[PDB]
Amino acid sequence: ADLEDNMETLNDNLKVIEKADNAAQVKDALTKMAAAAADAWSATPPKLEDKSPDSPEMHDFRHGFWILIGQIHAALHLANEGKVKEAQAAAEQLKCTCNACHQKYR
Amino acid sequence: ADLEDNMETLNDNLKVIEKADNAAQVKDALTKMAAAAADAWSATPPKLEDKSPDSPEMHDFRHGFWILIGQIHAALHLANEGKVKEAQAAAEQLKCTCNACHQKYR
Amino acid sequence: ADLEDNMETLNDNLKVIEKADNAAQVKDALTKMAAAAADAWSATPPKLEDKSPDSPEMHDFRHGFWILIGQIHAALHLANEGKVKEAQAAAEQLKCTCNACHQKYR
Ligand code: HEC
Ligand code: HEC
Ligand code: HEC
Ligand SMILES: [Cl-]
Ligand SMILES: [Cl-]
Ligand SMILES: [Cl-]
Ligand code: NI
Ligand code: NI
Ligand code: NI
Ligand code: NI
Ligand code: NI
Repeated sequence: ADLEDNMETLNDNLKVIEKADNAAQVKDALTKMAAAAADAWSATPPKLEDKSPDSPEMHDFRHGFWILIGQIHAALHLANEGKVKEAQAAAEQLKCTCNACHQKYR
Repeated sequence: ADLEDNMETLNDNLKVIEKADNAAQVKDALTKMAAAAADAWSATPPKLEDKSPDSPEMHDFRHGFWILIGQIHAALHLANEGKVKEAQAAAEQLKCTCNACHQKYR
Repeated sequence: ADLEDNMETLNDNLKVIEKADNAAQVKDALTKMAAAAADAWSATPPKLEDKSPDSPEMHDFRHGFWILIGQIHAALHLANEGKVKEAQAAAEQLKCTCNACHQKYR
């Protein structure tokens, strides 16, 4: 999928996590976020279209998805342990990573 | 172990995963793959032997193992949940990463 | 927290893991290490204070925390399976990563 579609999936499922009651719901949403983030990681964003694929900016963009995916994985571990509110809090804190990448590259 | 020996371990255990019936077998193979990939990550491949250790090519080579290890870890999570066929499908899709690194650096 | 405080947390909890009897104790310590390492990852160490934030040295410093966090996560998986002595051995081997970063940047 393209970058915007993956971002819609990330955005939608963050809201699913916020409204969830139980860990199964949180885990299903995190799994979809993980897939969307993995697919977005291969994108070239509009503001970097000319940069060399070996450029520091493209490498940093990809590192942003590594951070997001790592945090999603941590939230998934919490969900697997049934720590719903802790998983929801980790997902809430993902937003810092979304915003940081957006400030540089969106 | 050297790079070729770790690649043999990766290759052999990918076939173990393909032929497996149950998650214990898949998990044992993925664990061996994770160890081989972690050990290969420190290798300098023949086609990069002269490049500076701080070079973009050596950094990219190592990022290739980060990708592989991340995907192995995801397959391991699926195996831990008893999703044998989903774990086998994730392992099958690892091959895209093996091939991509081979195209650049083997 | 600052870098030194996060390093104290890493150091203290490595000793907790060494003295632990059971996986709950090991897991609690690894969780604190993961949080300290994630927080240290954003630090600029004294010996790199002038370097550009886009510099290879700052990027390599951050990759050192990626390695540490990955190894902590592997030890946590072992602890989750109740493999206390294997988790303790993985944590013992973390020290190679602590030392390698210290040799370059401390
Ligand atoms: C590492 C980079 C990065 C991360 C992390 C990231 N984004 Fe984005 N996001 C972008 C870029 C680049 C765009 C602009 C896409 C475009 O203009 O085509 C974007 C666009 C969007 C959009 C607008 C989509 C549209 O229809 O135009 C939304 C919503 C969004 N992001 C939400 C999120 C959420 C939620 C997260 C995390 C949970 C997130 N983003 C994490 C890079 C990132
Ligand atoms: C990030 C880099 C990278 C990844 C990922 C990677 N390889 Fe390799 N692989 C290499 C390189 C480099 C060589 C060449 C080694 C040499 O010539 O000494 C190689 C060689 C091999 C060989 C030949 C071994 C021999 O005896 O000569 C096999 C088989 C192999 N890889 C299989 C795999 C499989 C299976 C995977 C994933 C499951 C994989 N590789 C992933 C870099 C990689
Ligand atoms: C990727 C880099 C990196 C890793 C990994 C790392 N350290 Fe450090 N560590 C540093 C740096 C840089 C300093 C120096 C901090 C300063 O001088 O302010 C330091 C300082 C320390 C100190 C001295 C703290 C003090 O009070 O002055 C201790 C103890 C320590 N590290 C232990 C550890 C342990 C234990 C680990 C792993 C389990 C570890 N470090 C992993 C970079 C790292
Ligand atoms: Cl795209
Ligand atoms: Cl080698
Ligand atoms: Cl600091
Ligand atoms: Ni896509
Ligand atoms: Ni070796
Ligand atoms: Ni990098
Ligand atoms: Ni801090
Ligand atoms: Ni995990």
